[PDB]
Amino acid sequence: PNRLLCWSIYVTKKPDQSEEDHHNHVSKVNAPMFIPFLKKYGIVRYTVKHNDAYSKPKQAALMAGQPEENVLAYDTVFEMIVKDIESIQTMQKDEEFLRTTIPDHFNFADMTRSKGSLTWIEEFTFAL
Amino acid sequence: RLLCWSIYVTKKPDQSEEDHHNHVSKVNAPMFIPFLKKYGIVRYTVKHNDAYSKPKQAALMAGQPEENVLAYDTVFEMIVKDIESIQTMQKDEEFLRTTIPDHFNFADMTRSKGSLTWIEEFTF
Repeated sequence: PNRLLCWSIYVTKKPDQSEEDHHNHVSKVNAPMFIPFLKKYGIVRYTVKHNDAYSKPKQAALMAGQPEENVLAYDTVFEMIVKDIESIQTMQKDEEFLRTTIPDHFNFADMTRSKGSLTWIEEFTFAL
Repeated sequence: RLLCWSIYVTKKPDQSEEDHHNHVSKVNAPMFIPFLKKYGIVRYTVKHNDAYSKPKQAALMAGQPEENVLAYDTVFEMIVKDIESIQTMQKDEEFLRTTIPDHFNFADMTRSKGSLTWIEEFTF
């Protein structure tokens, strides 16, 4: 099958880190650090999803009174679209990738409360 | 900033994996997509965590507990410019009649979750 894949990391922020510092680090340090590696290994698209002070009032409106347990709690989601998992695997072997990005997790992520996901996707883009 | 409205779906308990994903892709999607265009959704994505993807997932997450893997069977994601697009579609009488109730055919709502985020995106 010719199915695009999505490799997603669901990130809980580091304990006692403020929302603002978490998202500033993700947007201004971590995501920029990944871009060169993502390009090099053929990633199709890279998306960072933020659940923060800007989105939370919009979320509250759409949730319209529902209980908080019904809301996915992760602070950031990283999503990499790829055509094959070889791209992810090879980038995960890159020693420069590993030595550069691993020390950074301690600056923004509670990795014990974070999760990974590899799915296949169907996408519909409505722009003409 | 673009927004992403996401619903993390656990399949019905007595629904098989194959029937869940077939319903989402082959029954729900043809009904839903007309409304998504009508109300100006930028992009609709269904993420599938099924027998096709799970071995690739297991390769990526080898050497870690299975609990480190997101467990939802499907994730529904719509990129929008604003939440008013979503709210207006939710009042569409046909959408309310034909398509909103369809989730009883594929989702365990007691084990499903929602999320509104803002997104930053790079396309290579």
